[PDB]
Amino acid sequence: RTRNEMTAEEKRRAHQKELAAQLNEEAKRRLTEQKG
Amino acid sequence: ESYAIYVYKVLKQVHPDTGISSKAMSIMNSFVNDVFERIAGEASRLAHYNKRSTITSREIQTAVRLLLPGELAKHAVSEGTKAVTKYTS
Amino acid sequence: ALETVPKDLRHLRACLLCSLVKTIDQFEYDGCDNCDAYLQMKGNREMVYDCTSSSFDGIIAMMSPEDSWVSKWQRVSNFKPGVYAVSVTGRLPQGIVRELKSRGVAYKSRDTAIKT
Amino acid sequence: DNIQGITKPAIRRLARRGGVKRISGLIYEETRGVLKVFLENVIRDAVTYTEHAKRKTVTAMDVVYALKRQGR
Amino acid sequence: DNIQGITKPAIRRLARRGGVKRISGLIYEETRGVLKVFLENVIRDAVTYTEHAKRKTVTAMDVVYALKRQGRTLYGFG
Amino acid sequence: KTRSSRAGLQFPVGRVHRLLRKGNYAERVGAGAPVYLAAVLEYLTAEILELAGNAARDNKKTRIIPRHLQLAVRNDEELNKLLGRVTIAQ
Amino acid sequence: TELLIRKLPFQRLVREIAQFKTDLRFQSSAVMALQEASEAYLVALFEDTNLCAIHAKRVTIMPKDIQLARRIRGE
Amino acid sequence: TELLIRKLPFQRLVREIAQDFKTDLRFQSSAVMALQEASEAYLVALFEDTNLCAIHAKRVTIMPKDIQLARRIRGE
Ligand SMILES: [Zn+2]
Repeated sequence: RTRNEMTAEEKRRAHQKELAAQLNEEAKRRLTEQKG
Repeated sequence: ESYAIYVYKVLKQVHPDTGISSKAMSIMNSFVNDVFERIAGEASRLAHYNKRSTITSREIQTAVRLLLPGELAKHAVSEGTKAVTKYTS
Repeated sequence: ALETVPKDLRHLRACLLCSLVKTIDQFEYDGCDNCDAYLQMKGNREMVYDCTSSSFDGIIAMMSPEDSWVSKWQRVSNFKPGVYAVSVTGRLPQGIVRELKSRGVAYKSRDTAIKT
Repeated sequence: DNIQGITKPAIRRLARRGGVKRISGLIYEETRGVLKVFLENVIRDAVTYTEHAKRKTVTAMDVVYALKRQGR
Repeated sequence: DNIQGITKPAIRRLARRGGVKRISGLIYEETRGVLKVFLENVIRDAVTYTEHAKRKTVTAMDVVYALKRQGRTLYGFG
Repeated sequence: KTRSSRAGLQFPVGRVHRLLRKGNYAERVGAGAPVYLAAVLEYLTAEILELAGNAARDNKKTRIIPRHLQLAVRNDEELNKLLGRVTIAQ
Repeated sequence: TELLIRKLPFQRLVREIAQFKTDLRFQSSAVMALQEASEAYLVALFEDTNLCAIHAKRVTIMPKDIQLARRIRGE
Repeated sequence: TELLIRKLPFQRLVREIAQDFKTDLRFQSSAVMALQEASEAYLVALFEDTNLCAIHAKRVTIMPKDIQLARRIRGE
């Protein structure tokens, strides 16, 4: 009965999980390459 | 008293595999009472404007359309129409 | 009265309905006296600048409109005493002139002067 | 397009009636948008009241009810 | 008085949750005064409702009705 | 059978009618007015609970909580416009 | 009583924006009441704007003044 | 989540204002909690408005004049 409106937000969350994984990887890589 | 039993029934019907919290049930009851009061106050205003001595389905529909937003109001109006039809049936 | 007599000769306008010549300060504070309810000219300079117009000529010391050929000719016998003029060039907007007739106020052209 | 027809001199007159000693060049479009929003809300309320009353003509009474509902 | 009981750190924490980065010294007394006015109005309405219901003690329902009258509905305590 | 069962709704049509007549919102109340009001209340409650259960399944929980209710209310634009001036405990 | 907006443009705007339900007459008194309400509303908004401008220490009101007024008002 | 106002001072203030209004009164625990929640919400809303006023005034420090302008524009 409920409106029943869906949410691509789940696709957004998945895309954001991928972005967070890539972000952690790249941050670790750049900091290890820097090493002061 | 409160509408806790009815809220629990609706919850089991919409999501038969989930629960709720005590604060959540209280918030739902407060919401139910508030919506009831708002619609009743709007209906009383409309009846006093029309100089009527009985709140009718037309008054309730007008109150709902004045309170709730567009799409939500239309869906609620459809649900109420179906309900009153099944009742009069 | 002392409220309708112009105070300072500089900065002076005149109406188009009853042709009430006064000072800008008087028009802003008190406004049109002969026609106030059907004009709302009082309480702001905006309606003053909208209706009245500084394009007018002539000065007559009107003191007895009930008994005066100048008032009978100028059609100001039903107005209060004051300093009026003999010509006022202008015209009110359509929205301002239609409401006059709708409420029951006959709009006439006070510009008795001729053209060419 | 009548939102532009609303003479800017009219907005300036409405603003000049108190305190407003100086106005910018963008106030006109902003005031027009705000007036549009307010009119849309009031007219929606009045149209709801009229459809409830069944009449096909909005009335000053319906406008007053809409204003009271909005709390104006 | 107990109006001063409202701790300076409590007002600072309220302002932080709101979104204020730097507070002035004259803010705490003013916030206390505003809070006192609001509580006075709410208690006024609540005592009116209590006298209407002819009850000996103020209740969460009366407080909720007073808050509604003010224009700030509060769920949870219903 | 009960008017609730007659109308097929889940909210109490009888309690709604009694509350209306007790508040004295009007000298009388029709027969369709209370059924309609109960239906509107039930639809609103069903929508709120649906959004709350959706938020709960997203958060990975087995019981709805005020957090899920808040998330649902602030994610639905219409519910936000409806309960903007509403406050909740905790 | 006093009206600053021209009644004809105002009526045109009302009938153009009242397309939510096409074909609906508006009595003269209804349009007049709407115009009075709109004039009073814009008057209050400009007063709040002047307050925001005086606060900002600027004698000239700017769109951000009106924006802040409406934000604090809850429009 | 947690309460930002101290429960005991807030309760003492509530009792003080209640005695000022009418003596020999008693409030419920839930009533005092609801009052505290409503007061915290009201203060947070007021602080958000005051922060907007200060932002507009091109400042960082919030001022009692900002609070006054917020209350005025709100209409209290
Ligand atoms: Zn004149």
